[PDB]
Amino acid sequence: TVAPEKHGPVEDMNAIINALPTKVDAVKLEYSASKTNRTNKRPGDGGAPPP
Amino acid sequence: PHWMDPQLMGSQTTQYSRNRGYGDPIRGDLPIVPDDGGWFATRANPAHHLHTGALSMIGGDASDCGSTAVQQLIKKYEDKGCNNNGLNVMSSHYGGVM
Amino acid sequence: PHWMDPQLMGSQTTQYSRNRGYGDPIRGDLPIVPDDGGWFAT
Amino acid sequence: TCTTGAGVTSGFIDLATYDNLDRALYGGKDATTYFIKEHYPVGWFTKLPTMATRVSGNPAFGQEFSVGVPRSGDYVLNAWLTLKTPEIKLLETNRLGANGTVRWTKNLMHNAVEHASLTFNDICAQQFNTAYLDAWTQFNMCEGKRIGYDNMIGNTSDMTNPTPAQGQDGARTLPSKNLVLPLPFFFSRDCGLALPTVVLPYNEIRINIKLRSLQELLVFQNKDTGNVIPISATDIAGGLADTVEAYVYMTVGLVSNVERCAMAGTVRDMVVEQMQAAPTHIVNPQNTNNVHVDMRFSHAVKALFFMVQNVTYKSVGSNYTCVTPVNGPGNTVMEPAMSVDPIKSASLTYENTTRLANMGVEYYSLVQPWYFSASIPVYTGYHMYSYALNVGSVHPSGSTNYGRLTNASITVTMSPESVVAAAGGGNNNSGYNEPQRFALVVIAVNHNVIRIMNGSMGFPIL
Amino acid sequence: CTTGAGVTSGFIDLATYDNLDRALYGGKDATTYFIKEHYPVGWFTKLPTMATRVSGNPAFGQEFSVGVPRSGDYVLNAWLTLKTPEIKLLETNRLGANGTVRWTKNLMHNAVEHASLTFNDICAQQFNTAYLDAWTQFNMCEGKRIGYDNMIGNTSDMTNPTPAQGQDGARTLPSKNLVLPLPFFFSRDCGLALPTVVLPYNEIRINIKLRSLQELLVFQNKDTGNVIPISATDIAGGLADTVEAYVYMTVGLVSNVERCAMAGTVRDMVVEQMQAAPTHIVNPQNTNNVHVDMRFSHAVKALFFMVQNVTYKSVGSNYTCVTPVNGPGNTVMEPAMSVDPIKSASLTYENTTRLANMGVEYYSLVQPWYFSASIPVYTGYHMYSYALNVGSVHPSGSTNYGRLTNASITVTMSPESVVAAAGGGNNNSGYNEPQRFALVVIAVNHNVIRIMNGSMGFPIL
Amino acid sequence: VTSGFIDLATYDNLDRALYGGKDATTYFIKEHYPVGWFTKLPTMATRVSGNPAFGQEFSVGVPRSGDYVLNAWLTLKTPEIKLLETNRLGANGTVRWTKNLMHNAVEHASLTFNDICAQQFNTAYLDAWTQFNMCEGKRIGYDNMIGNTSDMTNPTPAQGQDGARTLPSKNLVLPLPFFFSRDCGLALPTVVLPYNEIRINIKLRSLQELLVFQNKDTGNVIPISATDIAGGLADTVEAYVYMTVGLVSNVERCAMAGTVRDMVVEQMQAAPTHIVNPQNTNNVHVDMRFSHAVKALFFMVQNVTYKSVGSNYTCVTPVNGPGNTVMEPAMSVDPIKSASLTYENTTRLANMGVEYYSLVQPWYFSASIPVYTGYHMYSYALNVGSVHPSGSTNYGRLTNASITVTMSPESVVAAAGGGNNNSGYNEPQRFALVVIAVNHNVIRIMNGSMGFPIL
Repeated sequence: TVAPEKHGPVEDMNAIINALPTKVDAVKLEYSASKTNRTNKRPGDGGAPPP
Repeated sequence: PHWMDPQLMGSQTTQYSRNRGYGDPIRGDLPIVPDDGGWFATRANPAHHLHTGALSMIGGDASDCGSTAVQQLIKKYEDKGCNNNGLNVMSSHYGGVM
Repeated sequence: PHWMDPQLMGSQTTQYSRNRGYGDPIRGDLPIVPDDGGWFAT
Repeated sequence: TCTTGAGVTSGFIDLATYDNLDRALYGGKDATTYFIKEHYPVGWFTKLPTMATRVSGNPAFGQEFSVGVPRSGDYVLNAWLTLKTPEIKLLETNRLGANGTVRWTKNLMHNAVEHASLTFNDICAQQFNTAYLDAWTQFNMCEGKRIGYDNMIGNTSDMTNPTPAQGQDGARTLPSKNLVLPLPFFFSRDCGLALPTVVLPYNEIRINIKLRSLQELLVFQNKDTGNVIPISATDIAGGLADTVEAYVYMTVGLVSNVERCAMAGTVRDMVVEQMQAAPTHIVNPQNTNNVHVDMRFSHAVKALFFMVQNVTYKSVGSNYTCVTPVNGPGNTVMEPAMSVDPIKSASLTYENTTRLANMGVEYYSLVQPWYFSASIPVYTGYHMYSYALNVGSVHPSGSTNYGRLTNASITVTMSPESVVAAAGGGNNNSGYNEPQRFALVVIAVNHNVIRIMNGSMGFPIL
Repeated sequence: CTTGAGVTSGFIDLATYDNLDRALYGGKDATTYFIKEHYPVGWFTKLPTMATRVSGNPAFGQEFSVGVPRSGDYVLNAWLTLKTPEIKLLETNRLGANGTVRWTKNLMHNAVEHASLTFNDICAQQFNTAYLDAWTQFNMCEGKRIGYDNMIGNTSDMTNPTPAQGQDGARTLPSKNLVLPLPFFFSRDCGLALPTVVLPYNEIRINIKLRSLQELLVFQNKDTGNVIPISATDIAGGLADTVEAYVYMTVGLVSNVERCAMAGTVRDMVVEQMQAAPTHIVNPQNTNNVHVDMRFSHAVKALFFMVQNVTYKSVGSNYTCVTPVNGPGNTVMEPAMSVDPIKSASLTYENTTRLANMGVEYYSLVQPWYFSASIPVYTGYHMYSYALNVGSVHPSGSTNYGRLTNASITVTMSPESVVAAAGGGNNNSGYNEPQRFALVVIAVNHNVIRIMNGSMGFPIL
Repeated sequence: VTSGFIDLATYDNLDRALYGGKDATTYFIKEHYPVGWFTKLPTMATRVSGNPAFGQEFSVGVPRSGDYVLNAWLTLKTPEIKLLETNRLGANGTVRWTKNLMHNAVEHASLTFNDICAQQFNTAYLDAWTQFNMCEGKRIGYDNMIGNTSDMTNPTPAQGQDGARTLPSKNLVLPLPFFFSRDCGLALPTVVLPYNEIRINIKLRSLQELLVFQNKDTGNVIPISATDIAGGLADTVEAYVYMTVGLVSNVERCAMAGTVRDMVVEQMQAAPTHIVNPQNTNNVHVDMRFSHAVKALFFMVQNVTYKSVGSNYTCVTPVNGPGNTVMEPAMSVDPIKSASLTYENTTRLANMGVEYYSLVQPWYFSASIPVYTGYHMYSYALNVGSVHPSGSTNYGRLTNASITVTMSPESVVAAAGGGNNNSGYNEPQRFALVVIAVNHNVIRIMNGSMGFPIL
């Protein structure tokens, strides 16, 4: 005659879910590193000026 | 919060009689008012004693469909007045019994 | 400073249909306006 | 040019071939392009299998048992029955002696399961049985999964292979391996149609399954004459254990709290597919060749499956051919040379106004499945006629309503092969060594509407 | 506690939420499953009908036409049924005891050549055996393969050779009717259908030409494996030219409320046609490289090419350098030396190699694996498609050979083909007699058809 | 003919609810919309490093100057095999190509962006994917292009015996499953990545591990040697890479020039293999350490007794049956009996039977069911093969998770030898448990560079 109430499991959530931002900081650092240009846009140049 | 909720919610569909099965599938039965009396008069219900018929979908006569919009085009596109060469013809009559 | 510049550098000459290799090689074809329409028109 | 390895320059000589004919098909401001897939987010949800709790009966052959659908699951969309088959070991003390073999019937699953019903409260939401199971699995079968389906339900060339007695050369015994049968339900047909158990806290869902006794599950065939006689407990070692374990598993889904709160407390309309089975009829080709059966269905019928089933031996099942299978060389099962469907032609009648003429049997067998189904049956029988463009699609397609239609009839014509098979006189290993009998079964599939509101479920039209 | 009914285990998965999950799922307007949106569709009905011929009679080796009838609203199906005669060999055959007669492989797709659909008097659409075979091999939906191989013959009851009456094998070939669905633009998809009610000012006709029983039946020598034409004397009961064939089509009726709307309007439909290049005789003995110049007009979509063995007219649908021969068990078998003659192929647009000298296996396997719905289960049948999906009715990448200038295809034969062209083969080897091959090219193209003023015509000519 | 009128006349409340309406769409009329003008053509892949040979790794650069590369495959020319009479096994010796010749001789095929590895795959992933998501009709063609044509896998005796056949040297084609090859809507924007470097590395396997040298009677396998066969074990091989490029119209090329593009892709990650000994234990725990939102998990135990024979997920090795053919003994079943998942002492998935993972899960959430023993899968999504995202859980926000696998009596009895001739388990057998996971990720393209904004 009443709507059943559903909640979380018996075990606490935090022990399983945990919290450690090392992965996301690693991703952000990798993205910031890749933001700078790493390829060459002057092929067949020889960018050494004459002495 | 109790049983019989689905049966109270549902509504039974119309149940016809065996007499309706003998009707005309194409055109429906004519509208006849039953005799509501207390002496040898059947109180038949036309709702489940009458056949509506198939004419509702087929019949037009409102839009360009239907016969009443084809005779005008036929007459307009039909050549009239002498023949010159041949034996002369008369326009076909399509209206049925005035 | 980008790719595809070598092949977008210029243009490319027009290519003719198979019908061109049939007329007079000495005198030009008569100037005939084409047919434009939506019913059996080339 | 140059016919280089990374030839891209040759890809412009055809891009330059643009004119009026393809100007209509390609190009434009609104012309969409490939290589760029539009993205759109979807809902957040999880799914996991759950064991279904029992409420009534005991799982045993020939008895009925019920299973209750658990609550607190936001949705349920799956259902399958797992059952461990027993071990069969023929004994030399059998009635037929050395000339006798025992084998499981063809399609072990779809057998020993009939009148499988899903009911809310005490109102039957729907139900199906062996004929519908066979017709659906033969008409709407997805390729690639055909081998898996023909492996999970028997027919693995191991259960159906006859085994002689212990004293004979073939002393192998039938293994005891569990089998799985998915249950075709309206919520299992599509993901978009699932039971909202979160919205239905007042109704009591229930699934009822009635099994069959092992006597009609085991086929006991004479090796030489190809005659089938009922099996007995003393014939095989270990007896006939009536009780056997059987479980029902279903998959539930969980949605987000915000989504469930938003969708809680509203009216919903669902379109479902059901079954209507006409009562069986007995056909005797020796008396008359034409058999008429009247259909009395209610809702908008979508397709009609009509088949003639051989009913000579009650043990054998899913045999829709006029001649029963017999033992063959190599201790295998094979069908005799004269093994064809008994239906020659069929027609429909709507108040002596035949919708269909005396169309050939091959029409229903091949042309209709080729055009309006996802598969074509590989066995004899399985005749259909569908009013819809696509039977397997859950979206509504062309159909007629039998509620306002006056009593319709189907007329079938027998075949000379059926007539000659009805009488006996056949020689050994011919299948028709005994007089044969057949039955007519008709199945219809119809649409229906279910209303979900006020924490309860029910048909708005009944 | 641990139980099999534990539902709360999914709450951990639900709680495992981060930025990636926020990007992938969720949102104010995020769609959801378990809720199927329903929209109303049109009201209609369908039923099959018989088409009554008004010109000629169905006879083997002749051509007959059938008029598509009005009184429907949408024609979307068309198939042809034909009842084969009963064949029984006689001991008086000119091969004597060493004589077997059997139906040709792919009985249907044979005895139907240049099947055409015309409106009024316009040469509108046509197809033939090569197109039928290529399409059925490249766009075959699985599960229906057995149905098709029962509908169009190849049921192992007509393709299995039978000896004479005197010998052990005296069975007669069964006489059962066969059905073939005619491929047409309206039959390709339900979206495209013929507005027959909207077209009252045109006559729609379907023309079918049949082959001869001499070209159909195969008379094979049991030992040496040589094929010779059949004669009416050998077949018991004589040879009958007439045959019982019929045409059926499914029509669809609609309500008047939407029947009135389609009256007096202009419609444009996208259809698919085919062009068959004239066959080119190929002699591997002299030259192993063959050049063929195409001549196509509209926007081509795919190109199917094959090399067909043409040594015997009785045997058909063979694309291998070695003909099948009688084997053990009164069956027909293809000998071990059996490979497709084509070794490589290339395309050229005005001395410009558009397609390099790719191997035959490329066209045989890689292209079907990527741009078609099926891969052929037979030798030959090489495909090259300009579109992502060959079977899709919707247009995709394509080129118009009419706008393009002249184009050519170069093919290379194989050592097996060049050594099988000559005779010298022993008994039941296939190449016991000199072999000849021909190259056939089929192209599939798009087109536009305009319906207006109760008439149909090409808007581009 | 006229019964259609009777059928149409039957219009009721249910028929009005389903059909009908002013806004209801109708069949027999299809709305047509234009599509972008484009073209496509195959191209060769330019070799950049090494020489393709067995047992070595060779590199290829993806060609530039296209607009959208969307398809990749590799063609390899197999050598000729000719067994001699001087073999170590003598007359009782046969040589055949290993089962699944393709998906073998290819170890850790990798695609890398610039100098950052984009993704890679290997034999187990290839086998699982091609066994689970194999569209029918193309199954025969795929088998033919990868081998298994009763020519490579049929044992051939020495030249002095009845079977003098030699394995033909015919080229084979292996498609490369990559994120751009998953769908036509996902392709590398080479027009958006100018002067960038796209690298593809393939490490072929040594030819000694691709030839199965089986004894005729006892069913034993020993490694092959150059002196066994005529000519010799030619290390060099003829391998080529072909990729399909596409060209787009100039207007749509210029329209999308200079903008950010976000793409959703799928990748694979494999846990390290663990040697399992059923003779000692029965239940084994494996710790799964994955990173991103996983979509599917494929786990199976592989028989690793002989390095020569591969793709054998059965407790008993195949033997040489009659007619110079390969066969499997009657004792050929998958060694896995049950499996379960656990979230640090919280059983999410109970001890379900092996048949569940083998059949029921593929029947519901896959496009095909495997035809060989093994290939156990579990999917968090409704459709594994669908490119569009579905249900998935990310292991980054999850602590250590474990998988428990139970062996079988057949496996434990096969782990000890003593079997008869041609029984397969004549010698003790070794098994290794391999687990792979298919997960999602996001790629961002900006300023001619590729990176992972959130990875």
